[PDB]
Amino acid sequence: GNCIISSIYETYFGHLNERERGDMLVILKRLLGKFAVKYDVNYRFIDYLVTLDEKMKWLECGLDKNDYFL
Repeated sequence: GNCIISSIYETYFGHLNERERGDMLVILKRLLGKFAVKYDVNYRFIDYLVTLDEKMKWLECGLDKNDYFL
């Protein structure tokens, strides 16, 4: 389920603002509940793809602390 969410997040949600991304996550979780595929309420793509060393390397390079830019 998290891999499905991660694929959709990577290839679909890269060009949406915060409110539309929230609505899209709401609709996608509604679809997952309708078709009964297990996913986490508290899943984070950062914890599954971004490492601490990579996060520090990007933070020192000038990246902001927002989840959006992360």
